[PDB]
Amino acid sequence: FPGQTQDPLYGYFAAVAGQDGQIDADELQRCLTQSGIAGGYKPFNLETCRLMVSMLDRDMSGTMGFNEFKELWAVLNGWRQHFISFDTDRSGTVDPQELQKALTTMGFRLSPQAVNSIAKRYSTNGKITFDDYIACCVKLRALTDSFRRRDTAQQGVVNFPYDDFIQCVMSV
Amino acid sequence: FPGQTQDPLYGYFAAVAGQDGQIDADELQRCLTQSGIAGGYKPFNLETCRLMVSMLDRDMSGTMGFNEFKELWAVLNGWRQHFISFDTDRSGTVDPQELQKALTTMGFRLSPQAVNSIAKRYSTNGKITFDDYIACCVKLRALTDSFRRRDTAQQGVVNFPYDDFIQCVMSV
Ligand SMILES: [Mg+2]
Ligand SMILES: [Mg+2]
Ligand SMILES: [Mg+2]
Ligand SMILES: [Mg+2]
Ligand SMILES: [Mg+2]
Ligand SMILES: [Mg+2]
Ligand SMILES: [Mg+2]
Repeated sequence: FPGQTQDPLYGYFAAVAGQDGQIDADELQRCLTQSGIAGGYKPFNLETCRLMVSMLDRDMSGTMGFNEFKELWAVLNGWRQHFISFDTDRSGTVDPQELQKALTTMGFRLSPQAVNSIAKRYSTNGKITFDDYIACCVKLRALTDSFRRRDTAQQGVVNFPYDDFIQCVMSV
Repeated sequence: FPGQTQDPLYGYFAAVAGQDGQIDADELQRCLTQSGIAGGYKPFNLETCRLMVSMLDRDMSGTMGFNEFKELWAVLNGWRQHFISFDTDRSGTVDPQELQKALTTMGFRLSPQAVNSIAKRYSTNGKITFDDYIACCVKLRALTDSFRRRDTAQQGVVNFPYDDFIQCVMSV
């Protein structure tokens, strides 16, 4: 009984959720905007929301419930902290070098080539929005889990048949 | 030089290109819309255009020049025609079984399982839109190029170190 309280995140979710207690990507975009997790920056774009839904969609419903929303909140905060470290000018954007450190402090060791190829895919006039940073974190997590589960020899090299490579990457 | 003419695509490009002769995804979105490549279908959204830029970004600039735009136009025409052979009444969508026959007619060599996962990734109410079909085609061709390049022995298997895998899959 004692030590219970109203979850402060519940309100944002109930404002957008259907009577079934579920939200889809569009509904997720709205309540994330409301939640202030993107701060003063722009809303997450709809591809970023699709990625976030897919990340937590364990019943393959195309939707999430409130418990998953709270899980998502925890994940997004972890990643946001690394971002606001190196968002030294409060831009809501990081440059490629800043990005490299954020991902580094998260424990990704990526080469300058891997970072540059991430930056160029999501740059907007040479800088990466918080929105695109989050999309990138979601994809990195999924593709890294895909790589790791196939590393039989445990030397950081995976033997990828073509068909498996395609399904694996196209599924994200 | 006889047979020289003004290239009819140059105008669409020159209207949005910077003085450097380059376009980013936003600009490409605009000039593909003007160009009429969609026919009666809806315009491509930004994310599909980012994929397009990435498919032809041989110098990792995050932009495209006019010659690459010219290539892109040819490629899209070919894909649009296959799409239309399965969307006779121009609804703007195609279903999963038709997507499979499209990809095989296209030259993509994919297991029924792989095609299934691709159809599920791009379904919305059991239907694949035109924008999502093109996004799929772009992504398949880019990832298949990256794979082919690492498989000059043509064994259909590539040994991918983690950093190269990431560089490669995050760029598209
Ligand atoms: Mg679900
Ligand atoms: Mg900054
Ligand atoms: Mg002419
Ligand atoms: Mg721009
Ligand atoms: Mg035209
Ligand atoms: Mg380029
Ligand atoms: Mg039909």
